[PDB]
Amino acid sequence: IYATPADPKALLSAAVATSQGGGKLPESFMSLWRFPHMLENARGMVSQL
Amino acid sequence: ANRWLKYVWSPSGYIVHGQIQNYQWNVRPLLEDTSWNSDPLDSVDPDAVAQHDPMHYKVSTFMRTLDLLIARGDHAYRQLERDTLNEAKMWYMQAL
Amino acid sequence: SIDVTFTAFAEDGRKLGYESFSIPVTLKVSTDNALTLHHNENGAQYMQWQSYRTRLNTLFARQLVARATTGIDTILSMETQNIQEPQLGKGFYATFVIPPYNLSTHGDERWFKLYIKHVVDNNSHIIYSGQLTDTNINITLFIPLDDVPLNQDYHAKVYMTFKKSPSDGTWWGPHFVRDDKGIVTINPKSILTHFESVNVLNNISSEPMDFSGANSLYFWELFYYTPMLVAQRLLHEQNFDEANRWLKYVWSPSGYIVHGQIQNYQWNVRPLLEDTSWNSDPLDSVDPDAVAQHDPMHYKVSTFMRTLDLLIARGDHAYRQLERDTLNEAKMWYMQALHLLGDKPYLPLSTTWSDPRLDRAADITTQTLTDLFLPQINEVMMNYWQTLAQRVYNLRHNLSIDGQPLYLPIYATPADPKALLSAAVATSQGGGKLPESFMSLWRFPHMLENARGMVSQLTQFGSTLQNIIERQDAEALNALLQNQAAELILTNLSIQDKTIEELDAE
Amino acid sequence: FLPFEGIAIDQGTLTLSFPNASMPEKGKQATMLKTLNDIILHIRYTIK
Amino acid sequence: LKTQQEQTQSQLAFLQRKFSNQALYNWLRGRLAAIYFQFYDLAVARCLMAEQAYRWELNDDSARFIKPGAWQGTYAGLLAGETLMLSLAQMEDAHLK
Amino acid sequence: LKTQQEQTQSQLAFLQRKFSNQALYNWLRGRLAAIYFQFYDLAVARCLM
Amino acid sequence: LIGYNNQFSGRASQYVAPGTVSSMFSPAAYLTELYREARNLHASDSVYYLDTRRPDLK
Amino acid sequence: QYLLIDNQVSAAIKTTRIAEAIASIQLYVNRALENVEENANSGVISRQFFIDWDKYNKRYSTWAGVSQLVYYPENYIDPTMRIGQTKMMDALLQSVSQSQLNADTVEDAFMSYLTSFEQVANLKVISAYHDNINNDQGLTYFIGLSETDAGEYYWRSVDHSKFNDGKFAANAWSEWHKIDCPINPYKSTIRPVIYKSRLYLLWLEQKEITKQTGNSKDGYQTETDYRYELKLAHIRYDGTWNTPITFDVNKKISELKLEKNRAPGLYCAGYQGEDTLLVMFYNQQDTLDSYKNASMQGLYIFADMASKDMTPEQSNVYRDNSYQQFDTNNVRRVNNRYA
Amino acid sequence: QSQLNADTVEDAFMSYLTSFEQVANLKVISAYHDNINNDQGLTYFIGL
Repeated sequence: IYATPADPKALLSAAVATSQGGGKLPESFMSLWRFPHMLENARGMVSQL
Repeated sequence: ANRWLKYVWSPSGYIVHGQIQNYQWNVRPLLEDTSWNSDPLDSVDPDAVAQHDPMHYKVSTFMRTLDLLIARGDHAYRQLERDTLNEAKMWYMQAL
Repeated sequence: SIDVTFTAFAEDGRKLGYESFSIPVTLKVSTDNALTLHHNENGAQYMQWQSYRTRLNTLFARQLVARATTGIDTILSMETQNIQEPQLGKGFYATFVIPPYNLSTHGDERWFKLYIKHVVDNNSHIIYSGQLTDTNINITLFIPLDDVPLNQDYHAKVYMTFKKSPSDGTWWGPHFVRDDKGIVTINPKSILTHFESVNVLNNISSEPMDFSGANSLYFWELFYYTPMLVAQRLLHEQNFDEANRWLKYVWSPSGYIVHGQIQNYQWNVRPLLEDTSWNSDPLDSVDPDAVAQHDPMHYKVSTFMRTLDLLIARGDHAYRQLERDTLNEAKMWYMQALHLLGDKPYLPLSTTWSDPRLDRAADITTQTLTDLFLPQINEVMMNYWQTLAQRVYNLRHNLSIDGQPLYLPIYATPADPKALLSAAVATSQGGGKLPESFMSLWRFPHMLENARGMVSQLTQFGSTLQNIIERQDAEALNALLQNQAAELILTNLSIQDKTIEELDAE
Repeated sequence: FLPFEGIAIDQGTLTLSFPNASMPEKGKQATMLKTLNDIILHIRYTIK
Repeated sequence: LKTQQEQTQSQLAFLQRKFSNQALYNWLRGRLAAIYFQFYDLAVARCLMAEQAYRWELNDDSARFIKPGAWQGTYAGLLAGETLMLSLAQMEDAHLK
Repeated sequence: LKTQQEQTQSQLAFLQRKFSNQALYNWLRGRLAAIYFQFYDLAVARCLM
Repeated sequence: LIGYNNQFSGRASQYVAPGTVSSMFSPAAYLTELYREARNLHASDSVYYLDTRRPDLK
Repeated sequence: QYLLIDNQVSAAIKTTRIAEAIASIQLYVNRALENVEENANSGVISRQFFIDWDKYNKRYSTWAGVSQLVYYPENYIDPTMRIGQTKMMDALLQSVSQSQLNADTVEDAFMSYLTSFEQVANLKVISAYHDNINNDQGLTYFIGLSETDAGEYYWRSVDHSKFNDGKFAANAWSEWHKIDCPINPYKSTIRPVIYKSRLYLLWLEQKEITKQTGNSKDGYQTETDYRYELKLAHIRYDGTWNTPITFDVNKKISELKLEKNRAPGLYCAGYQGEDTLLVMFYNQQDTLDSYKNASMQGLYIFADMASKDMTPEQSNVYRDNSYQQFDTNNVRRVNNRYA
Repeated sequence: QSQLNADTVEDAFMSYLTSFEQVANLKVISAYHDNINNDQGLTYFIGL
């Protein structure tokens, strides 16, 4: 009936990350891939950048 | 996204020079001609059909407005809190 | 209003009569006093809108540069934070001492507020708020004055409220009057019933560095956040001793020595030394740092926590060595953390609730409790006692960090001397930054490839930096060369002018 | 990630749904469900 | 001297007719810059997805490694990539420990 | 000679106004250098692992 | 002084349990805040005045 | 949508009396904020509670989260993860980050921190504009000027929601930002305004235009047709400023009976909506009561940067409601939004 | 090339319209139809 209160430490990270740099950090969609897969994909994407 | 759609269509009207305008559509050719045509352009190009008969853009514009309201709804819906579900509801009720 | 007449006619033209309505239209425009900007004679700039005066500038930025120049200890000393600024405007400073908490007065609740009246209005404004402790509260406030007083017995009134008898009666609290020549006195008709003392600080025209002023944000970074950050990073690197030293720039549980003299304070950040009482009114914000700062007590607490985290980490570090001697070291460090926490506070819970109507519940503040709702315990802080209690329990019961049984020998197996040497040598070989290499789940060939990829990425940043450097220098030269061409041209121009004079001589 | 991975072992609710279960409407699970003795979940979870 | 005027004009003409003229570089810049920016947004989004995976595996939702300042408009995005590469290395380290 | 003087000054204006000026390299070096150092500490840590 | 109970102590007089109505973080606290703010969004003579729509809420 | 309760739900859904109240109200507010309900009280909408609605206050979960964050900030605050880190701190950190962290590394970083600081430590504050209706809500935008170079304009803003027991909570203030527009105002008649939710500033400049001959045949001119250009410019989303639009206000200024050395008082305030800027010029008086029944020369500026003269029939109203924001001799006042 | 917002598009419109102006009013000199009926096909135009 009543929502679990949001964890304030997370709200802060987001708030800092919202005003810092304008907060231009798009939604990180929850995916099917585990961290080491995504890490490698991101790394390849960055080295191309 | 909303603000930008208002440059083309703003249900509830516009304020110009502080005055209340009686038009809903901000594109002259969409504001003009409220009559869907009777003898459509014979073509294979949907863009040529629209323009020729501006009513088609008025409708696609309308749809985008609805798509936006829905997206706001779905966004809230997916947060799955009782509070955000009620929010989703109002967005759907507005689309209705 | 809009006058609306309802009227109608018959088929044959006969009037059927009428009815008239009037729809009122009200134009509501809120008005208030504008914020006012000022530039004083003493160079202070400030904003004023009520009786409140907010400093807009600072006049000693140069001194700070001069102090940083001589080293970290000069800039971060207490003396630095006592560089004074001019008072903002006509007014004076006065010290107020609020007596220790009692029940014969200040019953049940611990809050009090100080208000000022007859300064810009005959209404009141809060100039200080806080909560009564077991001892007194000694604060100094600037009391602003207008050009023309609103009261001829006194030019300002200050009074206290505190739930019990918050009366604001005539002569309750000091009444201040400005005499000629800038002298401020207390009108003797007034009564200091709610103060331990009031002292008008005649001849004080200044105040120390304003951590509430417009440029205060920079002082908070300079004196509080920077040293806390540095300690944070050193701790992550397991440099526990430096993190300790750095925390001492903010707080020394054992006090300080300054210029030989044993000093009488522990907090080395002026606004944390000051403000020894919780603000009774929380800041209505969403930003926890705006709340802290507004109420510096919160930083005092986070500082306290970091000090414990460090003691705990040192203990945990030792615990994990699993040598009985280090387990005893861990015990020692935990016992210190306990000494520092002191006794776990008793925090009784209330069952009193009036079940008020929502409309009554909507109790607000603007310009059997004094509020309706009550706070919770703060489990994060309470957990420090719970955490230490458990860690100590495990030592007392011969358990590991996670409560597992363990069977260590009474006397430790001697360390392998060859390994002790390689460690000593590497440490003294250079750098010294050879932190715990954590032995994780991955086997050597996995980690080798990972380290290798990490290094080739580094060699790429290396060559990239090399190119930037060579270019930075190439550009510096092209600019030099053009400035040099320009100078030679000017000389040639003088030569050509003389050449022309020569022809004229011919 | 596997189905349901990361859910706290003590929070929320699971539902198992058998479509076409109603007998009066001649569903397909309707005849099989009368022979279902139990439901067993096998839960693999980790402690960290 | 007249011939040196001719020679200068010939050199200017060359600069205006050689394939690798300024038009080429202005063009290459206009397109690469458009790509680089778009590519950056995609690169960030994936770094952010890797970050969500980090958070879901290590049950800690306060973690943030990707910093929003990587792309500076001033200096036209230079070193935005290198900035992100560091953030990923940090994320990876945080995972290993 | 006055012409040469002006030409020299327009070259300085070029050097100062062109995008790839000293300010750019000063910025790039400062920023990359911070990255390189931080990257290094991490590279070492993995080598040590 | 030494100890959390000697410094920092003496703030919030009485405390309440995390599930009671009396908690400042309880849904009732939330309701109270929403109400005091929403209560005056519309004119008192408007059809959308909160108390017009819901005379019982108060 | 009227009774704020869904009367078409199935009986399957359970709730509590409080939970429904915290729903009927949440809908009430959302319809007001989305302007479904077309005439909400703007002096209420403008309050910080609603400003935070979309991030924190529209859900119990986030509301509760924040309330805990703010009530016991010591459990969440961090020297790195914080709001209000200044540009100067970023610079500090960058040089600190280039080498080993130790005391010497930070001593040099502190020095550059401070020298960057000194430059804006004492800018003169010239003027400011409040963007709310309610003086304790919203933000005040300030424009200052370097104490060294004759030009160089800079701005700050202060969040009034962080103001409480007579003082601002330090990170309530933004750092100074530089305006790169080569502004050369006449008698510093510069005002910030929030217009179209952007930071705009406007000011007067005198254009000394005249003839090169005193009588157009043989002689020279003395002074000038000091034309008054009212310039309006705004910040771009990247922090830079664009080219100002110039409006002709000479007929308004010649009408005001100003002395040789007196710039007209300049009132500028955004209308609460409709992207309309209300500008009024006036002959500055010694006291505020002197503006009662005082004629003013104004203009409207619209988002479409056209303008219209403000008829005295209307300037008289704005005056009755907007004076007490007007400067008087020896003081300066902050204008706020007109609603 | 950058963040999408109103300013980005204003600059873009300015160059758009600039290019437009340059061809907005050419004189049409002549034209040719490519079919044998004037209701179908294309008419090609030469301007200056």
